[PDB]
Amino acid sequence: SFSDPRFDDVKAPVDECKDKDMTYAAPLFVTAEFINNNTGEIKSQTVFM
Amino acid sequence: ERMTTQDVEAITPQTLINIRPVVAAIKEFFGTSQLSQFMDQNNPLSGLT
Amino acid sequence: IFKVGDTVVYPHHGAALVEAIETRTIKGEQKEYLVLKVAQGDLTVRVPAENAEYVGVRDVVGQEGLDKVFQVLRAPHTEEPTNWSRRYKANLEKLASGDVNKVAEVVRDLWRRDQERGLSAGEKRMLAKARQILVGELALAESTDDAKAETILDEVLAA
Repeated sequence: SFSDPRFDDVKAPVDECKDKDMTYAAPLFVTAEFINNNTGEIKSQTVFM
Repeated sequence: ERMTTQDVEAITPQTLINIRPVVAAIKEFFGTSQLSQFMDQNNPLSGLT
Repeated sequence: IFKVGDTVVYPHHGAALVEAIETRTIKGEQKEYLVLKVAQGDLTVRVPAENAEYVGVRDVVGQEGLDKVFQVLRAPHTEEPTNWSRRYKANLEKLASGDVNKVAEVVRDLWRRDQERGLSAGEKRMLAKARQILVGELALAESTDDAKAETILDEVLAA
């Protein structure tokens, strides 16, 4: 399963990205969740998307 | 696919999720698509328009 | 059997800290889950205490344990199948067992190999994962500080 999209801040400002040819972006963090039915667990993380 | 071939009681969403086809789709949208157009700014009016 | 704050060991992820005994019900049945997190993968696992031993969570290993595997780590005579594919699948299953004796066998065999030959990328990763989980296990077994446990494990390999 997936839940809760969440950003960080941007990694570099506008003018610095435009100068150094970086794409002005920001990371996606998604709380994933793996569940086994037969034994019964949850496997929750924060996956860099 | 790898929900089956991976062995149970060993795996986690860090080992399941592949973010490489996700990031590739965004990069091939913003690059090389006929709606991701090049910003036509020879004056503020065309920049707005 | 399980209390809060216990540095309990869990396959394949090494030792872990229990955080709470969760009463998260399912189908009107308040199972006694236990939120349990490791440091490496940054993941939190909830397991019912009934089948906790069926999934195989297990207490931190005492002293008989240390020399037991040491003795396994200081065990001579160990040889393997000649084709390395059988070797790889066999000790892969040995690491998949997660038993401390078998993990110690795997790391000392692979240490005797790469000390001798210089092996492989896959076999190097095979050593690295097993070394990491075994070092975390002994570093919370004797409770002696991951880097210091690395140093004493490098001490016992040369024998």
